Amino acid sequence: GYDRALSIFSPDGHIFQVEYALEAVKRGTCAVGVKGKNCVVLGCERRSTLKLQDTRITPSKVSKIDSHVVLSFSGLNADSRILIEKARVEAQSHRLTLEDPVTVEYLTRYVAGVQQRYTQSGGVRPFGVSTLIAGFDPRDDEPKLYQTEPSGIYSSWSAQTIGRNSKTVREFLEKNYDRKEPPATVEECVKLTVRSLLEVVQTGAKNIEITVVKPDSDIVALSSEEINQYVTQIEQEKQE
Amino acid sequence: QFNPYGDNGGTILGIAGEDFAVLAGDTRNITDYSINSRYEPKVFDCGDNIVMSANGFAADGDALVKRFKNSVKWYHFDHNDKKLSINSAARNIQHLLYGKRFFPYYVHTII
Amino acid sequence: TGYDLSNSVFSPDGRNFQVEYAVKAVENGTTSIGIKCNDGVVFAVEKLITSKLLVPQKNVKIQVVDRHIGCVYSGLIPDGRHLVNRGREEAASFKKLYKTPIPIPAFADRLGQYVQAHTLYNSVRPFGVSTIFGGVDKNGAHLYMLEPSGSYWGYKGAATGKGRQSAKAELEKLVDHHPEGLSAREAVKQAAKIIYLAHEDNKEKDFELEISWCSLSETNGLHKFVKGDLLQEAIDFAQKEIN
Amino acid sequence: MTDRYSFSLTTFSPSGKLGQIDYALTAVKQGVTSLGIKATNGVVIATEKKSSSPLAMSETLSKVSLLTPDIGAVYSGMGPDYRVLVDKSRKVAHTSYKRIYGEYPPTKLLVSEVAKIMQEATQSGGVRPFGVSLLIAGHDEFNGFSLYQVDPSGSYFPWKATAIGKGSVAAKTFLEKRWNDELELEDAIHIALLTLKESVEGEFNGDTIELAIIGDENPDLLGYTGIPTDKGPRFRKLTSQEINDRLEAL
Amino acid sequence: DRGVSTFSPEGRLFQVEYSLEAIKLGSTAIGIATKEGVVLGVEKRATSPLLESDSIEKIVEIDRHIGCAMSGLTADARSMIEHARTAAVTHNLYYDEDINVESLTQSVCDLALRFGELMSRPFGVALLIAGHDADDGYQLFHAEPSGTFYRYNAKAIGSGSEGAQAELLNEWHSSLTLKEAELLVLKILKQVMEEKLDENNAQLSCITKQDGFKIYDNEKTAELIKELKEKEAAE
Amino acid sequence: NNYDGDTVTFSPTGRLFQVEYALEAIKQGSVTVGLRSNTHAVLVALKRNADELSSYQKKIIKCDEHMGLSLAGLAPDARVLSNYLRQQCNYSSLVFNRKLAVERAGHLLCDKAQKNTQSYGGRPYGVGLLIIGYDKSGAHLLEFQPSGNVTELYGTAIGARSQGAKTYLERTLDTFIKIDGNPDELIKAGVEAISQSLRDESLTVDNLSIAIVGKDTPFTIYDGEAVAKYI
Amino acid sequence: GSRRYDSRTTIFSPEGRLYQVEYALESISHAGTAIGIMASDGIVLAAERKVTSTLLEQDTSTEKLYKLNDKIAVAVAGLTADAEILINTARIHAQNYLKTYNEDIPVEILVRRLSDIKQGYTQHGGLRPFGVSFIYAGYDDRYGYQLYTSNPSGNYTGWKAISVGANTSAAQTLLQMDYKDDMKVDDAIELALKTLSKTTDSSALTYDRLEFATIRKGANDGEVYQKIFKPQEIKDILVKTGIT
Amino acid sequence: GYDRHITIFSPEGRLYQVEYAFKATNQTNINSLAVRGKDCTVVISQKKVPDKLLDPTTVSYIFCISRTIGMVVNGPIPDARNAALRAKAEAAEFRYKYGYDMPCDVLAKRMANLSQIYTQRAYMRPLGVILTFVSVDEELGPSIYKTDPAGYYVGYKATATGPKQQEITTNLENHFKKSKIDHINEESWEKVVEFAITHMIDALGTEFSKNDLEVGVATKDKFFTLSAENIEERLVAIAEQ
Amino acid sequence: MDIILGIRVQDSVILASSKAVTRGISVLKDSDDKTRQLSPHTLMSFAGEAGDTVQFAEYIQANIQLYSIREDYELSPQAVSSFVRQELAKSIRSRRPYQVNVLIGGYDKKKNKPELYQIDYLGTKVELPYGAHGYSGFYTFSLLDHHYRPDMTTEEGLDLLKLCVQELEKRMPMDFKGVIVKIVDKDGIRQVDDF
Ligand SMILES: [Cl-]
Repeated sequence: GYDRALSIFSPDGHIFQVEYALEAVKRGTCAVGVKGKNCVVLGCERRSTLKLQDTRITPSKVSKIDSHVVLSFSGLNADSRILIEKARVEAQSHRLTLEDPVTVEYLTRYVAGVQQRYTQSGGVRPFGVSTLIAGFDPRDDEPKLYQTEPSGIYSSWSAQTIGRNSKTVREFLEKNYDRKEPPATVEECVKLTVRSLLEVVQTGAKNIEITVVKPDSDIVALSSEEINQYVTQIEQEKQE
Repeated sequence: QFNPYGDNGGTILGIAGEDFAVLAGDTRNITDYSINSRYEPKVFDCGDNIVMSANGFAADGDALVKRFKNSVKWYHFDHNDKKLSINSAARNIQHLLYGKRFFPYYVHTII
Repeated sequence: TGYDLSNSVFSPDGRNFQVEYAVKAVENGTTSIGIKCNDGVVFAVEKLITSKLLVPQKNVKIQVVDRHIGCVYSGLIPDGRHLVNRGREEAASFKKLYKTPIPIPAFADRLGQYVQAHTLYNSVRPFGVSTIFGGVDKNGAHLYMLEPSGSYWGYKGAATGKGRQSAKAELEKLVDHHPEGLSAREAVKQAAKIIYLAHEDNKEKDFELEISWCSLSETNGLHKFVKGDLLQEAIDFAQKEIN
Repeated sequence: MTDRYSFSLTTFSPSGKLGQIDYALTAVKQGVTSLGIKATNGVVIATEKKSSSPLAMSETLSKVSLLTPDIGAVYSGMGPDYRVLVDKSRKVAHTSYKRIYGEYPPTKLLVSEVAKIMQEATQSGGVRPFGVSLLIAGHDEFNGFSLYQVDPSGSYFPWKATAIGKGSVAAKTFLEKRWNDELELEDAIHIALLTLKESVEGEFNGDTIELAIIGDENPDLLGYTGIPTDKGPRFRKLTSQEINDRLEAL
Repeated sequence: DRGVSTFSPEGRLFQVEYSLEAIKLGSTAIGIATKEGVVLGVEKRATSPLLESDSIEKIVEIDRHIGCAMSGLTADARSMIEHARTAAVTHNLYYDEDINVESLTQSVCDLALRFGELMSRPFGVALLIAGHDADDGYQLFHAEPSGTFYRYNAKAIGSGSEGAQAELLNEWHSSLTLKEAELLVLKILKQVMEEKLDENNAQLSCITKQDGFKIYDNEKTAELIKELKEKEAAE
Repeated sequence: NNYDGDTVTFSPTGRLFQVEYALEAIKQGSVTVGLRSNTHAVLVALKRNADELSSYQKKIIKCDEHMGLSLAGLAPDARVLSNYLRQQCNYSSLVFNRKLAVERAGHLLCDKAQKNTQSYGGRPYGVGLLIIGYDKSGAHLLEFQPSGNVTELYGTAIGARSQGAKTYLERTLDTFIKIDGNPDELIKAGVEAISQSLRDESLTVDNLSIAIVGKDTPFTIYDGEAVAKYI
Repeated sequence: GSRRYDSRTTIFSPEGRLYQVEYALESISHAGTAIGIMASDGIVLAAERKVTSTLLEQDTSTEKLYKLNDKIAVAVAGLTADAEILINTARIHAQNYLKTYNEDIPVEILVRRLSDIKQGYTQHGGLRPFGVSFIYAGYDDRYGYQLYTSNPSGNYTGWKAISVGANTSAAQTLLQMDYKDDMKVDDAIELALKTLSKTTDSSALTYDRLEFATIRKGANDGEVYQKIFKPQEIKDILVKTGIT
Repeated sequence: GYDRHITIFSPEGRLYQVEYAFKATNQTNINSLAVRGKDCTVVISQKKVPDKLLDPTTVSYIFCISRTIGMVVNGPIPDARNAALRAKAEAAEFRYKYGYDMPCDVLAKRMANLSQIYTQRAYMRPLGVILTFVSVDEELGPSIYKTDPAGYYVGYKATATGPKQQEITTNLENHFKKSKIDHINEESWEKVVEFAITHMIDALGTEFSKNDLEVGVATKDKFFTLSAENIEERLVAIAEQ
Repeated sequence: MDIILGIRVQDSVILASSKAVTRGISVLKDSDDKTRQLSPHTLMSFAGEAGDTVQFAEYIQANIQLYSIREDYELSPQAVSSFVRQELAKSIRSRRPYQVNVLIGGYDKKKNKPELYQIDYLGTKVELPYGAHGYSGFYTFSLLDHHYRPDMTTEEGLDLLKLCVQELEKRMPMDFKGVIVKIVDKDGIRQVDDF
């Protein structure tokens, strides 16, 4: 078998293949995650260079791992499918052996472990993908939002963004998001998520995707018209 | 058909005192109605102030004792010449025996 | 260019430079010889005394294969040991299947093919030793010498190492002056002399002499080391000739 | 030891070229000219027996090879590569078809299997592509007569007539003028000999030319009688004498 | 290019030396051993204020009597911790006893050099393994990706290591109490850290014979930080 | 230069640079001394520390009741090789009821180190070893190099500044060989030998490490206040 | 050793691109143009054969359009030999699904499987990727008529109308201009041929330089028919649309 | 320029490692020749023993592959012996599997296919040898089949290999142009050996002693090599006419 | 385990499964649910050798749930039954086969039809209006042959099921401790708590 060490250290103590995998994430479309008091919202960018697309059948950016957990990403699209599949398998495997669905932290730890394994295995390159994993633990009303990256490190976030122009939207969230009092309702949380994407997206038409996840496996994806109403309200308030 | 087990007879006895312990065993070794030896040692000093005997099928008995003595040696190498306590030795012997659960050492062991 | 960086690569000449570089390691090593006699063979080697702290007669260089074959080599000592280990496996499987001890020509090819195999791939390095070996079999006495390339021939006399030219010259004289042949006990004496004469190329450090022999009459066709009085007799003969 | 070349030796260059395949095609270009022509009632394949030495017996070296009783092959490029491909082609016709369906494969499917083998040498670890282009002529019940070309990439195309190797550019032009859809087998053989004479320098006769046909069934070449449904091989290699007879009426 | 297990002309493994450079870029971790216990402390170093700092796990339990702090590429440490936990529990299964801290450390270090062309590269993380056993008492070990481990009375690893180690040189003595050691870790962490030290961006832990390995709460650490400020202002 | 990328490549002068670079790692290592008489064999090792807070790296490893070694270079490689010796000594005992000969133990180490110098992918061992032991042919001392070369000696030293101790032993050859039935005097000669390799630093209680094996003396290691007698 | 000669096909550039994938896409950009157009009552697949000869046997030839099962077909752009390896794998995958669930494989599932295979060659194994781009035209009872594309990166996307191979930039602009949602198959046939006729590098578009196919519900009652056009049938539709 | 180190195509469509293996063939500086009689096939080769210390009996480039098949090699001895051992194994296996003696041309093809694999697979190098197989086949009669590092092979009426092959080749070509037959019209093999040696002397322009030559002869149901004394008798007969 | 029954009526599928778990001479439990929900509109009951039954049922459950997440779509009962059959057909030629018989009751939302499949441990699938495994069918098939009419309501199906259970309770030697009854229809799966 092909055993070649592709991910290796350099004189300055860097693993370039892992760092170049982050550059692939930087190229990817923007993804954002914001958690409220009783909800989490995942926002995603759709680049409008691709028109004449069939939006019914085109792979959606936000993927369900289980009925209570979701995964969005920035980076290579093909790579993301492999992580999602492995995660979905592990989710069912956990239910089978532990007789309880995965916690969001556990599912994140697994996905992050897979990414890490690909940074010190022979004959493989790292995943060019960073993920945002969000949801609610079984029988728990506390919102969860985690991030992973090609190196394999993971951590929890009150709010976070990844992908192209993520530096700008992270700047926005850092001043607008208050820890002492987060978005109390679903509306407030979605509004803040759409606002943060409007700093980068360009047009607020079919370029913004929103997915709301609530406790007890209550996940729903917003339509074009529903999102367009948020876009209208934000700009009308801005004209002042 | 080949029978991989045999019976070498003999009998062993362990008694625990207040600040001492004894492990006794007869020195006779047999097959069927014949005597093989009138003096064949059966109780062994295994180091770390532990004595052991594995009575029944002598070939398995010798193999087990030999492997436990070996385990004591490697316990010293791997853990900075630490003394193997009697309780730790007992647990180690369980794993030696259960390791051959589906082709057992045909012996009754006492330490 | 770049043809010499990887093993098993033909240069535009048709040469394998890696094998030629392995020869340089052989040429760097101590002198070792082999002498074919009437009913057997004699092996001898130069052991450089690097320090007084070396225990005399302990660091043995000559190795036995089976009970009838002797092996000596010059160059990287560990590579020679690896080759002898293989030779011992080859001889064992031959005797296992065919009952009779391995003939010397048969044994020579077993080593030859194994050394040659280490010139076929870039994943392995060629052997850094030239091995002189031989013994007595059903067809009589045989002496061989095997190079890093896997090339080997039969020899009347053989020599390798740093003092090979000096040795080769001395061996050529014996072949000319003794066409009817040389005896086993004579060959031991001559072997001692040739090592002493070949020591002029390694004249900085003093050395220790080591000799072995297989002979149909003197050793019943078995490999044995030359020890005690017979060794001292050969040293005295060698010391007398240089003076 | 171990084969530690588990990586591809053929890779895409910045321009999108697969270098080793292009270089393999260059090796085919240097090779001796061979051609194939399809008629209404048969197919003909031909090439020059470029003898490396006059002491060498050119009869022992067969450039035109039987793959199945109804399928033949000829090449241009590296002869040794062709020889092993013919061995593998003959075997795969049995293992992947005849041992399953109890009958020989149709021309297009055998070509597909040969093509697969050549593709794998273009992508698998530690190997170079085959340095040959094949012309495979054959017949089967449901597809009739057919002629296929197979390149180092593994790509294959069906032809009415074509040529490969040294003087293929000129030979293909010559065939375009002469070919029509109403050719009989003898007419195709005649055209094949005319086309091949242009690319040959030295001697031009039955001993220096190798030519075979896919035509009518040959019950005389079967080797046994008693089974009506077995009527014999459609592949036949023309003899030295049979070639010379047609060179007189040339 | 070049082999992964290649020696330099100086007689060092290139990849091992390069992994040590990655560890120097990592966040600071400090360990101090005393007769009353061993203290472990780390710099969390959150990349952004939105990152929930309590999810940063750079101090980790291996067993009840053994703790561990890390520095460098912390993702690499997960398989090392898993191996350590398995080794500790497995030894208890085979021998009905706690495993020696040195033996546990040795087991972790055996993985280090299992790389070639096994894993494709060395670990890019250093570990401070602290614990207690009946034979050798309270112990602190430093486990590198070279496969080497040294025992220490006190040790600092990470970006501010050489500056912290010099400070530990003067401050450490054989009669240190546990409370004195806790404050000393906080003192040195505060000195080498970029951002200002508080309960949210720094974490403490200890291992005692009685209570075993414990990660300190943010409320408990906050008091020790407040206790430190007062005693420094006292003179 | 161009021929030091891997162990499978000879240089134009017939040198193996990766093996020579592995040999260099030994010279960087701390000094250790070996010597013997007819009755006993002694190892003396100068342990090295990282700093004042750190412990002193252990230099001596026990292989069997009658055999052990001291290391200089990459310590993990010494652990791998000593583990191999432990297994080989142990195989000889279990199968043949026979204590492994010190000479044969050296032959096994030679052949193990050799395979790593001829194959692609792997690397040479980066450590030198001094093996002492008492077998059926009396006391023995071996010197192992990761090139594969093993040498039986009366006395020797390896590591940094080892030339000083090696010269001393070369002068004292006739004296210390005669120290029979006297372990303390043989150790004294070993401690005096390693002292010739010291600069600036001197032998302290937690710095020095001594080991001995003999006729009626199992392989035992002395550290701490047990070696204060010899300072 | 062998490391010296390894091209390292599965690595990132400093910019974060996969070298071999990018170069494979460059290869495909020189391949014959293939177009897929999806309508309300069917799907059209059109493709241009590359510089043919008069002596090429067209009626028995197949280089562009392949049948995966009764409901799904593909148009190829790139190395034909590479494509056939993947096609045979896809045919087997469809049959495995049919054996397991006793239902025809949904189009997307088949597409995802092939796309995952391509992905694997970019992340591990040290082999070169497949220099192939597919247009998938298929039907199932869930989503109805569907058009997909996949490329050497292993990334796939859904389309109403799409082109692959040569001159896709020019081709996509023309399709984007004249395509409408309420379009029918007969109109889509005309659009496909008109687009090829303008983007082609040849002097004139003829029957012998084309492969054509449709997937229609235009079959006796509720069922789907695949029609791979014959040379004479391509000649007739070229006259009907008014190109020749 | 790594396309010259391993067996992959150069831009010219060439395999440089194969071409350089051909050059290794002449490293020994030995010339061989093979001819066919009526009932026999004869192969001769130059024998050169430069060192006086060498045992001349062991210096040989002719091999007895099977009872019926003989093989002479042009190239270095390690590769020659590698090829010989393999050919012996293949010939033995063939007899076991298929119940009859392996023909000369079939063995040649087999060894040629093995050589072809080394030109296609990267990890295996070509052998720097040219193998000339000789026998009296039970179907085809006297046979000469020769293999090279490219994996090429063909039957021969007669052949020559070595540094001065062209001089020997043309000499043989000119003889067969006169006689107008595919063999040496001679009853006994002794006279066929005499023909072979005579025409090598004429071509190379050198005289030979008994120790300068090496001879192999193939007859029906056996192949054998001549001793020094057998060759001496052959040289005497040539000189006396 | 012992008795599992199934009946397909006009607009639903009803599965009845015994509550007893007997190991040797003792009834260890009298409230055991011998079924698993594979998907919202598909239910599988099971009976066979101890351990194998649950292990197999949960393994199938996990696989169907995995498919549902991956495709965001529910498989048809026919598709699930074919998957289950193949697993058992694969199993029968294994080292140690799954010794499990199953009934699969599902409501096809596409065709708006209830469907009942009977599959034994060999992988023998049959679609039926009513089915049973083990010795149950020897009593119940004759009753169902008489009374069953295809156009029955769910309430009529339960009455016909009560008549089956009464016969089993009268004539079978083993005390199976009653049955748990579950209905599968367009609205999903629900349990009849009083029976
Ligand atoms: Cl073959």
